[PDB]
Amino acid sequence: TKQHAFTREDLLRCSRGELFGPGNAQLPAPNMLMIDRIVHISDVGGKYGKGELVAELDINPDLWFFACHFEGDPVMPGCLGLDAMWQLVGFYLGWQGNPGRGRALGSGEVKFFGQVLPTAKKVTYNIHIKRTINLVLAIADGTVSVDGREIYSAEGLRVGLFT
Amino acid sequence: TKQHAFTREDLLRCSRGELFGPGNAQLPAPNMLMIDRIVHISDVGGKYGKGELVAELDINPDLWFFACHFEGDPVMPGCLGLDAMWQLVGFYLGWQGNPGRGRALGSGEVKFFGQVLPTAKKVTYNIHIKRTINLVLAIADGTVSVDGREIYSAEGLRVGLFT
Ligand SMILES: O=C(O)c1ccc(COc2ccc(F)c(Cl)c2)o1
Ligand SMILES: O=C(O)c1ccc(COc2ccc(F)c(Cl)c2)o1
Repeated sequence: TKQHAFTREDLLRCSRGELFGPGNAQLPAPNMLMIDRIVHISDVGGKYGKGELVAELDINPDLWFFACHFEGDPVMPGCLGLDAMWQLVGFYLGWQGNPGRGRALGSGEVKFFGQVLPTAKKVTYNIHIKRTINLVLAIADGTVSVDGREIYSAEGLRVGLFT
Repeated sequence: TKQHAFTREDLLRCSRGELFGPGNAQLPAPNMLMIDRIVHISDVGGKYGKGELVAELDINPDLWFFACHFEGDPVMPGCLGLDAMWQLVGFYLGWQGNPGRGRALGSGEVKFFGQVLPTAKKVTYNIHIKRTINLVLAIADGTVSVDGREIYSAEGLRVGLFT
């Protein structure tokens, strides 16, 4: 609840279990980590007054997923932008000090109506916490934007912690 | 419509653009390809009489995503099992002979209620085509199973081809 932004090094520390400590929420390490920094996190405000995350991923043409997805037609997998939103909701639950390992539990409607090309500069994630329930889980809405343009929406993202 | 099963080599050929030809549907190449084989594909039968895919991914402890997701807590990313279902619906649209590049457009409800651990042997995907629309797109329901046990469901998977 004290720290409201996180550098890449903080997120890498998180991925090693060294931010929330052993048995608690971990981000993936590269190459599954789909966030470079958390610009903002809070447990108040946002769309529902239950908190907000703003996070960023820098794009360059050499990110691994461009070469294989697809050959001659590079586009950041939609599933990985979706996963960034699950990664962030899991981070939020750990950041609130809850114990346990994070799992995505699913979502309501997901829409992909644009793409991240290797010519893009920056992807921004906006997460609005809707509800937490203490079987500890969070429900959230999320958007993915590239260089100012909204391209994905997700309603009812669900993440749980397992102890 | 003639070939009803596909080996890993066929899928790798598909990823290089060499199965449906240039500008048509491509699977991802490794390490984004989340299918080893298509056991069955048809444009008739399934839950809605509009066709079915059955596909498999062999699991071993050395698959790349176990090491980074998460460190000390290996589990196949749910987002990649979801992506296998988008990959298969895209394959179906190309297999029917439609032109254009594949994009996931989203889904209705996704649920993850189990996990793929590095001790699992085989993941099976079952896709039921619900509807196609000719702006060419397919709508489908999907399940992910590990060693006989259903663990994920997705309703209203959507994939489109872009010409
Ligand atoms: O991994 C994918 O399939 C993926 C990433 C992003 C998308 C969506 O692609 C597009 C791309 C352009 C469009 F206009 C629309 Cl309606 C969707 O699909
Ligand atoms: O990438 C993930 O977060 C991921 C993959 C699979 C899952 C779901 O994990 C579980 C694992 C055990 C359970 F009992 C439930 Cl209801 C969900 O989450």
